[PDB]
Amino acid sequence: EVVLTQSPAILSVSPGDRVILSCRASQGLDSSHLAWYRFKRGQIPTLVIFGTSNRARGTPDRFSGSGSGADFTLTISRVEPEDFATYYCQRYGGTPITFGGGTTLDKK
Amino acid sequence: FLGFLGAAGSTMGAASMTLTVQARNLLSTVWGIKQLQARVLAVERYLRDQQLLGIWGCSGKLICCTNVPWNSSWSNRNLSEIWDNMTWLQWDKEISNYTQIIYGLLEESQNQQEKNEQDLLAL
Amino acid sequence: FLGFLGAAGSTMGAASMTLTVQARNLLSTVWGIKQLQARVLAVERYLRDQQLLGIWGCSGKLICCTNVPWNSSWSNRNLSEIWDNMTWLQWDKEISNYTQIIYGLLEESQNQQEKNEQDLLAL
Amino acid sequence: LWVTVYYGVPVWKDAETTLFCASDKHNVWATHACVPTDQEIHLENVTEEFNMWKNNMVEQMHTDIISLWDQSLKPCVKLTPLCVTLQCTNVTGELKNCSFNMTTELRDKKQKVYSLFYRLDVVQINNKEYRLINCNTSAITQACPKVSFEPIPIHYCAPAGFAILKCKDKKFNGTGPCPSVSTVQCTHGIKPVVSTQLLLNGSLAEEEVMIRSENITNNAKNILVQFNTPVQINCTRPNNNTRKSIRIGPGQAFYATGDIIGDIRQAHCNVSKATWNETLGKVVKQLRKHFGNNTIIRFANSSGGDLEVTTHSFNCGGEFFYCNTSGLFNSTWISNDSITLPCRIKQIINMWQRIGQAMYAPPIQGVIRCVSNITGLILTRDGGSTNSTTETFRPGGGDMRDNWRSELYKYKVVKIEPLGVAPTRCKRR
Amino acid sequence: LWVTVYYGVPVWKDAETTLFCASDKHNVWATHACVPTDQEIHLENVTEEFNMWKNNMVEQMHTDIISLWDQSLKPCVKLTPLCVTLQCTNVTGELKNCSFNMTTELRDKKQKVYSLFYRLDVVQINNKEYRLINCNTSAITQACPKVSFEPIPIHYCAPAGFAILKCKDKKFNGTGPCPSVSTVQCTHGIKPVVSTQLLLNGSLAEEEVMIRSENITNNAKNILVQFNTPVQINCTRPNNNTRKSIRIGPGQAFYATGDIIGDIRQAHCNVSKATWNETLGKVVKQLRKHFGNNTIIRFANSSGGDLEVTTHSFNCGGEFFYCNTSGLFNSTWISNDSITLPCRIKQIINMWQRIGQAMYAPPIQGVIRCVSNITGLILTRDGGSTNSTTETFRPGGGDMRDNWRSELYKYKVVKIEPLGVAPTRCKRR
Amino acid sequence: NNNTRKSIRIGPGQAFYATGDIIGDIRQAHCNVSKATWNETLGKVVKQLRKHF
Amino acid sequence: GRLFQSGAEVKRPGASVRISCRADDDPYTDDDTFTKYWTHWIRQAPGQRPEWLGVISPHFARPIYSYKFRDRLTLTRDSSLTAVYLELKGLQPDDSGIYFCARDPFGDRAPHYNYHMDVWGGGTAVIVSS
Ligand SMILES: *[C@@H]1O[C@H](CO)[C@@H](O[C@@H]2O[C@H](CO)[C@@H](O[C@@H]3O[C@H](CO[C@H]4O[C@H](CO)[C@@H](O)[C@H](O[C@H]5O[C@H](CO)[C@@H](O)[C@H](O)[C@@H]5O)[C@@H]4O)[C@@H](O)[C@H](O[C@H]4O[C@H](CO)[C@@H](O)[C@H](O)[C@@H]4O)[C@@H]3O)[C@H](O)[C@H]2NC(C)=O)[C@H](O)[C@H]1NC(C)=O
Ligand SMILES: *[C@@H]1O[C@H](CO)[C@@H](O[C@@H]2O[C@H](CO)[C@@H](O[C@@H]3O[C@H](CO[C@H]4O[C@H](CO)[C@@H](O)[C@H](O)[C@@H]4O)[C@@H](O)[C@H](O[C@H]4O[C@H](CO)[C@@H](O)[C@H](O)[C@@H]4O)[C@@H]3O)[C@H](O)[C@H]2NC(C)=O)[C@H](O)[C@H]1NC(C)=O
Ligand SMILES: *[C@@H]1O[C@H](CO)[C@@H](O[C@@H]2O[C@H](CO)[C@@H](O[C@@H]3O[C@H](CO[C@H]4O[C@H](CO)[C@@H](O)[C@H](O)[C@@H]4O)[C@@H](O)[C@H](O[C@H]4O[C@H](CO)[C@@H](O)[C@H](O)[C@@H]4O)[C@@H]3O)[C@H](O)[C@H]2NC(C)=O)[C@H](O)[C@H]1NC(C)=O
Ligand SMILES: *[C@@H]1O[C@H](CO)[C@@H](O[C@@H]2O[C@H](CO)[C@@H](O[C@@H]3O[C@H](CO[C@H]4O[C@H](CO)[C@@H](O)[C@H](O)[C@@H]4O)[C@@H](O)[C@H](O[C@H]4O[C@H](CO)[C@@H](O)[C@H](O)[C@@H]4O)[C@@H]3O)[C@H](O)[C@H]2NC(C)=O)[C@H](O)[C@H]1NC(C)=O
Ligand SMILES: *[C@@H]1O[C@H](CO)[C@@H](O[C@@H]2O[C@H](CO)[C@@H](O[C@@H]3O[C@H](CO[C@H]4O[C@H](CO)[C@@H](O)[C@H](O)[C@@H]4O)[C@@H](O)[C@H](O[C@H]4O[C@H](CO)[C@@H](O)[C@H](O)[C@@H]4O)[C@@H]3O)[C@H](O)[C@H]2NC(C)=O)[C@H](O)[C@H]1NC(C)=O
Ligand SMILES: *[C@@H]1O[C@H](CO)[C@@H](O[C@@H]2O[C@H](CO)[C@@H](O)[C@H](O)[C@H]2NC(C)=O)[C@H](O)[C@H]1NC(C)=O
Ligand SMILES: *[C@@H]1O[C@H](CO)[C@@H](O[C@@H]2O[C@H](CO)[C@@H](O)[C@H](O)[C@H]2NC(C)=O)[C@H](O)[C@H]1NC(C)=O
Ligand SMILES: *[C@@H]1O[C@H](CO)[C@@H](O[C@@H]2O[C@H](CO)[C@@H](O)[C@H](O)[C@H]2NC(C)=O)[C@H](O)[C@H]1NC(C)=O
Ligand SMILES: *[C@@H]1O[C@H](CO)[C@@H](O[C@@H]2O[C@H](CO)[C@@H](O)[C@H](O)[C@H]2NC(C)=O)[C@H](O)[C@H]1NC(C)=O
Ligand SMILES: *[C@@H]1O[C@H](CO)[C@@H](O[C@@H]2O[C@H](CO)[C@@H](O)[C@H](O)[C@H]2NC(C)=O)[C@H](O)[C@H]1NC(C)=O
Ligand SMILES: *[C@@H]1O[C@H](CO)[C@@H](O[C@@H]2O[C@H](CO)[C@@H](O)[C@H](O)[C@H]2NC(C)=O)[C@H](O)[C@H]1NC(C)=O
Ligand SMILES: *[C@@H]1O[C@H](CO)[C@@H](O[C@@H]2O[C@H](CO)[C@@H](O)[C@H](O)[C@H]2NC(C)=O)[C@H](O)[C@H]1NC(C)=O
Ligand SMILES: *[C@@H]1O[C@H](CO)[C@@H](O[C@@H]2O[C@H](CO)[C@@H](O)[C@H](O)[C@H]2NC(C)=O)[C@H](O)[C@H]1NC(C)=O
Ligand SMILES: *[C@@H]1O[C@H](CO)[C@@H](O[C@@H]2O[C@H](CO)[C@@H](O)[C@H](O)[C@H]2NC(C)=O)[C@H](O)[C@H]1NC(C)=O
Ligand SMILES: *[C@@H]1O[C@H](CO)[C@@H](O[C@@H]2O[C@H](CO)[C@@H](O)[C@H](O)[C@H]2NC(C)=O)[C@H](O)[C@H]1NC(C)=O
Ligand SMILES: *[C@@H]1O[C@H](CO)[C@@H](O)[C@H](O)[C@H]1NC(C)=O
Ligand SMILES: *[C@@H]1O[C@H](CO)[C@@H](O)[C@H](O)[C@H]1NC(C)=O
Ligand SMILES: *[C@@H]1O[C@H](CO)[C@@H](O)[C@H](O)[C@H]1NC(C)=O
Repeated sequence: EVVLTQSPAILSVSPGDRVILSCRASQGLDSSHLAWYRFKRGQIPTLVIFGTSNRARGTPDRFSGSGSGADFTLTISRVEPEDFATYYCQRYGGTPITFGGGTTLDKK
Repeated sequence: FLGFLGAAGSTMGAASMTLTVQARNLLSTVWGIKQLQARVLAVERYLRDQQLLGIWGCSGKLICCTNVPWNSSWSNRNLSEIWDNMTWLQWDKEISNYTQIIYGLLEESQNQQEKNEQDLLAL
Repeated sequence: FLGFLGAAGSTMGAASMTLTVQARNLLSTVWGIKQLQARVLAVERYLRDQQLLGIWGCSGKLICCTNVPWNSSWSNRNLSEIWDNMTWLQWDKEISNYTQIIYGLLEESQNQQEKNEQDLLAL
Repeated sequence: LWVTVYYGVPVWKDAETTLFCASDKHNVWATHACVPTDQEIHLENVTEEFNMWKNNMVEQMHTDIISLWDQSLKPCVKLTPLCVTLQCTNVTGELKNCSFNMTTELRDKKQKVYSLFYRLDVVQINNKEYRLINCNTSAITQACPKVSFEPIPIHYCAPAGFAILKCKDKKFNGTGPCPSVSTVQCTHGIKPVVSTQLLLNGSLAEEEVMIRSENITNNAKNILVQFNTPVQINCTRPNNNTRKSIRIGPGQAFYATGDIIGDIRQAHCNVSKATWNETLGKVVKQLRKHFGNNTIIRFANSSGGDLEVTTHSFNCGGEFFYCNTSGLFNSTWISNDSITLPCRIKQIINMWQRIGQAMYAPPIQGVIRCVSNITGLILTRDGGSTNSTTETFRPGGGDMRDNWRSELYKYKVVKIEPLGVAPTRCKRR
Repeated sequence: LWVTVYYGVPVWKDAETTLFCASDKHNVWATHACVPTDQEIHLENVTEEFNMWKNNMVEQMHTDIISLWDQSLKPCVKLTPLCVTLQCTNVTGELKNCSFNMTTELRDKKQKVYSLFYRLDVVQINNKEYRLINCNTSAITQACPKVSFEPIPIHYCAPAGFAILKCKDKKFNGTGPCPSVSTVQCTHGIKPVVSTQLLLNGSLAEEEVMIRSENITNNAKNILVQFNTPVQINCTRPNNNTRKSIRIGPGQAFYATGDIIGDIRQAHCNVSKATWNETLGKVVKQLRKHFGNNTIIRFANSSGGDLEVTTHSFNCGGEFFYCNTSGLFNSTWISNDSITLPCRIKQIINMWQRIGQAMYAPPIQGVIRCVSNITGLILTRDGGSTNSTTETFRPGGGDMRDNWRSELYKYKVVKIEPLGVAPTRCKRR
Repeated sequence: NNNTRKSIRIGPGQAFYATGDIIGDIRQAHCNVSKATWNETLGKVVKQLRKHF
Repeated sequence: GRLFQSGAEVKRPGASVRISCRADDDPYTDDDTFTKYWTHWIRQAPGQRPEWLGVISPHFARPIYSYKFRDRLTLTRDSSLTAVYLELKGLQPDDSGIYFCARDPFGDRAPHYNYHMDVWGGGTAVIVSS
């Protein structure tokens, strides 16, 4: 079973800084199989990044993703006030689909 | 000037001086696609003949002397009675069943001359 | 005779003697237009290759020696291990990212030979 | 002696290809979509084999006329609500005054309307109760009243790499070698005139009456007769028709016959009696060259079939005429006045014999007259007892390929074979 | 060293192109409009990368089957008058005898007719009142009763400048390098057999049972099983059916079911019990190579879905069969007699899941019998709890791209790249 | 107007889209243009128009 | 675009809940989502990460269940092919949470074969209490 671990559960930043969010897998992901999702209370969830590095349709250029093997990162270049949400990684390639625990961003 | 196919009843030697006249005429809703894919027919029928001339070393030529020798197993008529008695239609009906092996011989000979010229250009 | 693409596993020197076999095979309702515009695509893919050969001064030829010198920044292997060890598919994978600059070099070299033989024929 | 390659030799083979149209208010034959016309090169010493009975241009012309006919009927009014019960009286037998209920543009409202129908278009259900003739088997479409049925001359042009050879032998029987060949890129203007038993508005033979069969000894083969001088025929529908528009749906108009203004009279055709007799004598003289001089030649009327082939069937002014030609073929030949042929009119036409399709020809307002040239015949010979000295010929037809074969008999499509190989004393250096 | 231009080198790259059809009474797949067929050249020393899961030929074949299906169904009778209230009794609950009022060819006349409908094709409205099943959401078109559903082998040929590489490795799992390659002009005859849970009338594996998945560790991926020997399956619709024609409009005939003559019986399929058990042992032996020797292999029935995928669904004879395969997949495998599977029949079919379209299959006169070959399976593995020594496999399917993936797995389209450059000691003089 | 759309099944597979209720006030549809901006643009048009007339 | 779920539910322990998901709130729509895409069902209890329940196929509505929900979950598509349904039986207080439907090509679309829950819908709050 693949377990995804997101390393800091809370992360604090100021609007306009560069932020790294990390996902660590228990084994060897395919990298077409890792996505990122923005969850905030009272809002629709949104696909941020699929396929480890591809932006979604309504996703700005401040987000990008990288990684390989079991190490995956979602980096925000300039934090905006609407980017203060929980971010989840999830893994395809076998059922059950598993999510990654979540890194919440709060402002300084 | 006789016009398009005007030398069809002329002798082969007399018809061989009108080859541009036939050559330039080979390229140019219910009535819509009838007009359409006739044009694709004419284009690919032109390009297959041009490809045949290209692989024999005869591209850009109307008359093209080759290196393949004339086998008498094809026709044993002498040169005077071919170019001054026969027409091209009679000649085609004569040698219609040797055409594919003549074509294969031309395609052999040109590729041999190509790599021979390539080898002596390395000197 | 190996047939169409039969020398694809052969060496480049052995596959260079079968170029006519690949060359002559390049030209020739739900099912209706599927049959139709495939023909237009085949004609266009043939004609842009023939235009490239005419631009480099290689029209009507299957092997065409040129004047562009082989840059060693493209591949530094010697001739015995290119023409007797590699296949054409391996060679195409090796020099795939240097191809457009070789094409531009051939395009400029032939235009300079055109202007030089034009200037030389005025004397 | 080495092989030398020539490109552009005058060599052809027989071929089949798609020909396109050229042509020098819209029409059924969409000649506005054809290309403009433009060229005739005589070919000395060429003898070419023709066969007018296996000519692929005739088959392509047939397929084209049928496709143009059903292309010009797609956007027009489907007469599905006209398949109702009619209550019909006589107008005075041949014309019925029929009253019916009809849809309107409002889906909840009906309309009591009437129309004059011909008797050939209605069948009674058992004033009396009727319905239209093809309502159980066919979807009927009304012909679009702005679209003309008048034959426009079309030209058939060959694509590049193909040529049209043309026989110029003026005594050509349509099969065998022709020794006077020309080359054209397209044919003369051929009017697609749809008729049976009589060829109308065609080309005349040059010197004598031409008799053409695929095999004159096979009596199942039709005999095409080409006249050298025309016999003019004058036809009329003398009733002054009134057209009436009925709104049968949103944007949909049915065209009815309203009143007849003046007298009720019969449609008919007139042929000059002496001219027809002189033409029949010329036909009999050209017919004795295949059956013997001492043969009695008889002309009788049609052997049977549908009404299109038991009558002389044609179209003039937009109305469809079915004329009794018994007064034209009633004679025996041993070695000012007119013939008046009565015609019936139909409005529900199934011209190409499509199962489940019929056309309603809308009524033409006014009086119709048409003056035409009989330029030929389609005959059929009766099978005899082989010990008989009489040959009976009856008016035939029904296959429209014989109509278009009588204009395309001299033409041929060939494929140009430009690449030749020969021996010379050349050698490539 | 100077550069040297070669034209006609044997070089290809991967490509997508439109393939055309060839094929060696009309059909749904219009093979009469295809090209006549004609070939295979072995390519020594060539190792080619294949992927049957990302094959564009499978996607083109899917699009072609769907487009041929809905092109075969445009000119046929729209059953929009059959959306009426039915008064239905039982025939003896699997069959209903339903009476209704129907339009005639006369717009003002009605008709009281009846038909036998299956229970799967009617829904009641609250004898009782029913209607057809897809009548609120769909336009239903009656399939055209002279058009045959029988799968005809089609061949997929590449145009000029493209080639089809064929893997000849007899133990090829459909992904990766294949070292035994040929070049063909077109594929073998591929019959488009629409089926779920069981591959019918296909091609067998050469040596052993083949197990092919895109990733056998991803249980969301289907498992294609190719048998080496076929298991024949005998299906029947034993009722002697009478077809009745109802004229519902001008030129429009609805085809009803009239009487059953003789006994009312159930449609069913028969498999040899011993042959099926032998094939399941061979499948278990090939399936233990991916999951362990001490793994318990369980076969259970379908997990859910529409009726097409919870049953073995197929067409033969013109009727559409939905067979319970609980008798086939009911077994646990540790380290004369027949299986009889009951089938239901539907007549209102929605094969490609088009929103708002449905097809009425007209009834087949007489008794239907059918002998097929089970040549393969589509399976799904249950998601395990990762502490489990049991893998459960269930009959999958429903995606027809897996039906045609099982015949196109060995094939590949490439684009010929004939222009090469290479260093030589030549120089242009 | 806050418009309500209503679907009517008028045939097999066929839906007509009706207007249902208005929710709130009935008001007129309208367009607004800035008065000074429009007047300034009309002055520019008049000045380019006096060169021809 | 978006996905339209049914309303929030309050249930007793041991009961069943039934949630709908539509791509168009028009009842007579012809949207053809659910014949092109896979639909995932994903719950989030308060204080937990999202948990995947199952996915339903576009192909003939074939469901893939999670193994821990297989005995009491049913995933259905409407016979009009324009809505999908979740049915969770035998409810317990740890079944309370926000339930989402999400739309996915799921490695099946012919050019690129990507994987992304790209359109999510709403979320039905489900409370299980007594
Ligand atoms: C069926 O499904 C299974 C399950 O997904 C597939 O198995 C996985 O396949 C993917 C294919 O992409 C594998 O990823 C590749 O892994 C190799 C090997 O990784 C090792 O070598 C690396 C050196 O290059 C090394 O860095 C790796 O270390 C990392 O990963 C381990 C976990 O394995 C982690 O613990 C470490 O801390 C590191 O994070 C590792 O030791 C690797 O070489 C590949 O990298 C290439 O590709 C990436 C992206 O394409 C690119 O960025 C790189 O530069 C390089 O070019 C790639 O990551 C994965 O390991 C497999 N996992 C398992 C569990 O098997 C299987 O392939 C599927 N089969 C089929 C037929 O589809
Ligand atoms: C096919 O069948 C249809 C029937 O469906 C025939 O149509 C009918 O034809 C008759 C005769 O032509 C028509 O009757 C005439 O109506 C005229 C107008 O009526 C006035 O009065 C009525 C009330 O009575 C008003 O509603 C109306 O608006 C008018 O103001 C009359 O004037 C006619 O009278 C005739 O006789 C007197 C002598 O008594 C003369 O002085 C008159 O001038 C006139 O000649 C007559 O009654 C009837 O209207 C038609 N019906 C329909 C529905 O159209 C077709 O004629 C028939 N066609 C053929 C070819 O047979
Ligand atoms: C064999 O060939 C002959 C000769 O070409 C054909 O005979 C002609 O047939 C057509 C159609 O039948 C006739 O044309 C029609 O004439 C009507 C009356 O024409 C006279 O009056 C007009 C003024 O009203 C004059 O201009 C004309 O010269 C005549 O003196 C017209 O009423 C018709 O109008 C139709 O066409 C117009 C065109 O715009 C439309 O707007 C109208 O709505 C309407 O549809 C039409 O013009 C022509 O008169 C005939 N010629 C002769 C000499 O009789 C035969 O038809 C043909 N035979 C066969 C079997 O094809
Ligand atoms: C689905 O549902 C339909 C109903 O809509 C059933 O159709 C009916 O079936 C019954 C029974 O089979 C039919 O009734 C039979 O009619 C025969 C003919 O009737 C004669 O007399 C009438 C006037 O009464 C005339 O109009 C007619 O022209 C005939 O001259 C009778 O002969 C039958 O009598 C039977 O019983 C006697 C014994 O008393 C025997 O001696 C006879 O030989 C015969 O067996 C009987 O009454 C009825 O006509 C059908 N209706 C219609 C509309 O078709 C379908 O059968 C049903 N299908 C299924 C599969 O369930
Ligand atoms: C897997 O593959 C098998 C074998 O290819 C298929 O089985 C065949 O299925 C077809 C149905 O499409 C069967 O053909 C039908 O047979 C009926 C009876 O045939 C017998 O009797 C006739 C004379 O009456 C003999 O000539 C014949 O050899 C048989 O002995 C016919 O009544 C059917 O007629 C239909 O087609 C004709 C064609 O002209 C039409 O005119 C008719 O109107 C009617 O539509 C038809 O011929 C065939 O018998 C089956 N073979 C076997 C061995 O069972 C499977 O269908 C296939 N499986 C799948 C899922 O595709
Ligand atoms: C058709 O054939 C005649 C007969 O051969 C040709 O007439 C000859 O023409 C050549 C000209 O090259 C003369 O040298 C001959 O003396 C002519 N012979 C006779 C008997 O007249 C005629 O030229 C041919 N026509 C065409 C167009 O080729
Ligand atoms: C496939 O590869 C083998 C191995 O190189 C080829 O066999 C060689 O063929 C050449 C002929 O040109 C001989 O000179 C060598 O001695 C052969 N080597 C061996 C080890 O047999 C073979 O010809 C290749 N096949 C094709 C079709 O190219
Ligand atoms: C309408 O016309 C028809 C056709 O002439 C008439 O039908 C004929 O009437 C005569 C009168 O005795 C009968 O002998 C014939 O048998 C009828 N013909 C047919 C085919 O049945 C009809 O009578 C006329 N109607 C009226 C009211 O006069
Ligand atoms: C047109 O419809 C009317 C109905 O408005 C028909 O008139 C009825 O005819 C029947 C006989 O079939 C009578 O019993 C009724 O009394 C008539 N009136 C009504 C109001 O129903 C009429 O027959 C239809 N056809 C024509 C040609 O008018
Ligand atoms: C057919 O109609 C034409 C008229 O179009 C008639 O020809 C006219 O006949 C009169 C008297 O013979 C001549 O004075 C005219 O000069 C002729 N021509 C024209 C244009 O009017 C012809 O008589 C008719 N034929 C028949 C058999 O009725
Ligand atoms: C067909 O020909 C016969 C015979 O010539 C015609 O019958 C003659 O008609 C006239 C005029 O009515 C009579 O005076 C004769 O007594 C009839 N018999 C004979 C033997 O001459 C008949 O009228 C012709 N039919 C047509 C339609 O022209
Ligand atoms: C027609 O067949 C149906 C199906 O068997 C019958 O419906 C069932 O009738 C039994 C009788 O007690 C009921 O218990 C079931 O609840 C019914 N099934 C359904 C789904 O409601 C029906 O009764 C039959 N009609 C007649 C007249 O026998
Ligand atoms: C399926 O049907 C076939 C017939 O098509 C059956 O095969 C026959 O079986 C009998 C007895 O075993 C043999 O004598 C015949 O030679 C077989 N072939 C034919 C063509 O008749 C087969 O038994 C059936 N299978 C099942 C499971 O019922
Ligand atoms: C599926 O398998 C089970 C177990 O093998 C079958 O249940 C048995 O059926 C037989 C026949 O009626 C009984 O004698 C046994 O008591 C049943 N139970 C067991 C535990 O063996 C079941 O019939 C099979 N289902 C199908 C459709 O084949
Ligand atoms: C048209 O609407 C725009 C808004 O789209 C209005 O522009 C705003 O005007 C206010 C007050 O002048 C400013 O504070 C905003 O910054 C403007 N922009 C936006 C994007 O809100 C404009 O006033 C309207 N024009 C008219 C004529 O009504
Ligand atoms: C060519 O052959 C013909 C036929 O035998 C003969 O008449 C003629 O003289 C020959 N010509 C020569 C130059 O030998
Ligand atoms: C040409 O060869 C073919 C071989 O099939 C033969 O039928 C034909 O008669 C030959 N023609 C001549 C003119 O010898
Ligand atoms: C060719 O150049 C490209 C540059 O985009 C590079 O990615 C690739 O690795 C190169 N290939 C080789 C064989 O060096």
